Amino acid sequence: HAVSVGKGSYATEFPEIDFGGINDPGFRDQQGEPPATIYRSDRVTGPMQTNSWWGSLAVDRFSMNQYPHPFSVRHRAEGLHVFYDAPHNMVVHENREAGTWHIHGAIGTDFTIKHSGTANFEQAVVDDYNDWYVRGLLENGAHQMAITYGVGSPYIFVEYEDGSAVLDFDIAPDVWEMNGHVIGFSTHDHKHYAAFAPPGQNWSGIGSKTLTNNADYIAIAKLPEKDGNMLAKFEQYAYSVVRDAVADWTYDEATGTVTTTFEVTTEAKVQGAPDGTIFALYPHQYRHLASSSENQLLQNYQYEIIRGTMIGLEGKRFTTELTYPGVLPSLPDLGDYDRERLIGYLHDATSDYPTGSDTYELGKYIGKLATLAPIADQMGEYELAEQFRGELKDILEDWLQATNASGQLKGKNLFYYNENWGTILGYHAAHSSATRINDHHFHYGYFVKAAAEIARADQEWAKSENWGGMIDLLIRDFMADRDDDLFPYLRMFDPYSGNSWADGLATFDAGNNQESSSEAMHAWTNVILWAEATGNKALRDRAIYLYTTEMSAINEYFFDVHQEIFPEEYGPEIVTINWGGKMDHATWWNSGKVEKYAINWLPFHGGSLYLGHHPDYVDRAYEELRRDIGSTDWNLWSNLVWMYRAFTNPDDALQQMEASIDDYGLFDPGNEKIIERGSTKAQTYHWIHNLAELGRVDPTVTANHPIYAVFNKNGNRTYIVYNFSDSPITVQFSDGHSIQVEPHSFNIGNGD
Repeated sequence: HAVSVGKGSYATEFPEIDFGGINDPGFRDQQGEPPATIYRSDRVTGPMQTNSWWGSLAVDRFSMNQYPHPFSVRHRAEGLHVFYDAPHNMVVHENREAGTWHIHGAIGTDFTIKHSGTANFEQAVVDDYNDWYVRGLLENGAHQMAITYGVGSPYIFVEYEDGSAVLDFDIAPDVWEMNGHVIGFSTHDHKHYAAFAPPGQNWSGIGSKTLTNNADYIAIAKLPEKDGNMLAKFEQYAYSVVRDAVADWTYDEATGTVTTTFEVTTEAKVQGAPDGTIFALYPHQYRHLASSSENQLLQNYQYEIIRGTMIGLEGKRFTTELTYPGVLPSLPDLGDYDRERLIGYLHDATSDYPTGSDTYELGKYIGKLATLAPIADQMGEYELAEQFRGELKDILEDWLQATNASGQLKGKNLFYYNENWGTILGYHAAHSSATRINDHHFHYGYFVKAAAEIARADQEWAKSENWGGMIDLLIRDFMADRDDDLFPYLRMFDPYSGNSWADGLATFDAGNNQESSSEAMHAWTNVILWAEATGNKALRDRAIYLYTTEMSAINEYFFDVHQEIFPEEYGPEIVTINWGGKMDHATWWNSGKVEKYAINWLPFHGGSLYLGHHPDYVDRAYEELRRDIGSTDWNLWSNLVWMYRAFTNPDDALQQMEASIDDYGLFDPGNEKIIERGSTKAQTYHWIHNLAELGRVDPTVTANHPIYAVFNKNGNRTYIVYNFSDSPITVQFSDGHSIQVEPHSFNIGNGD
């Protein structure tokens, strides 16, 4: 059975897969479904949230190791293990022959939070969650322990049924402050914590390995320092348990400002407890803190974690402000290229084909075609552009239908709605996109790219009663709004951490991870273009919110542009994979040197200009990679490096491109030395030459519409706008400049 959505459809029964003769158990196991068992209480109904920092709690019987910074925690039969990575736990390791580096801590236990009545819970389940906290529930009949925690919370809130509190240590802690019902303590290795019980419920066991308390409520805090004034501050909010937490945003189109307010609602566990908490802010938040939140900062309240320094802030809410910088549907026709040569490369691209039947490889191919089409238009090759768009339509009109000619479900090239979790899965699948609900933004982002390029030339096709409904459905899978009947809220995105998490299950002792931040940014860019093309303001603004917030996380945790987060002894100028608990210069497959950088640059598209906002970073990263290679003889993906290099030095990029671009003949799946397989010569040539004429990205200038870019070459500014509207528009830039744009066109460099 299947459900119609305009001219398309999706499957509601798991299809009989067409393996196409392939016997490899790997490929066949990829054509499955996500886990049947979900560890959630009957309070958690509707589409299950995935791609979370906390997801292992939902998937494994207890949990794996999690990073509600500043803590790490894990659920066990015996209770909740709590740990903090102090500097003596932190390490930086290099494997020279592998070309990898690892910044990590340890899987230890500072202490265990336990229930007086049982050390043998049956399971731990998700009993509730919000935008960034979760409520874990350890269950053993009448015995329950409910633990509320989250990223950015220096508290762990503990609620007991049919028992009371126990804190268990391997080595007896130093209780340096005993206020009866509040204690300040330190581990044998000098890690400072506190525990809070209601007044009159005093702690026993002081001086021993086990601290007990008769209360049915306690809180644990990580203290920034061994300091009784801090303890007194933590005491004020220790009885205010977080029940709701919401990240509300606005996009002000006139200024480009994306404003996000993070707000909790708490429940008082003693008389008079304030409605509020103490937040621990990550760098990407506090570097952008609103003026009106500055007075809530607790200045000396600092935690060192993998993502650098966190700082304390008290109250009900705080606000961040970021600047959306615009995106483009593509670069315009402004380069000093040889036009017959670019036309030749466009014709050469007709030899390209997908190197796989799965959603990722197929996605890469349709991203390639979608990128060529507007370049072909610019060169006056409208037939060729139309050929590319036609191929896009045939592929999409296939994948977006679940049923064949006879009305039966297909065995491949279809989407299926898994009801158990509430997600759209594509078959053929790869990289655990269906078995783990991984990488939906990475894969489906390319499908939206394909659709946005079709919509730019053909609004009729993109209507919801036609093929638009199924495109809006894919988008909803990976970035649904609130109260969506089929999907959880913003699946991929962690509003507090500021980045997308790529693994649907998060069953790793380093928490969740994200490798290709650029493929995430690509997904958000394409939803912006799709939504602008189809007149969907609400959807567009949400993708703007995501593009802009994720940008802020990328610049800190992947690039460290400010040079404050990576340890000094860390050699690379990039982190490739960010986890909850660690950072890797490494890829998910066995790769060489360029790939461990370029996996956070690709693919290149009209939303990629964010990569050039920090020219010194771009120089610094390129120079480090060049030093490690020993030359400009790139081990793989040379064109991606040339393209990146053009952000700060297009002459040098031009020189490397001329020397080697034509070593590559026509498309060869087995050789990505020069041209990465999701990329083309045409794209490479068009991009570098455009950058050579335009100069540098100028993020200091904004516009009062969202599809634009500003460049600066030695003080001379080029302003670029694309107009998706049927009517002309006028665009005001923040430096006083004003331009007029005709319908369905760029303001300059439309080509022919």
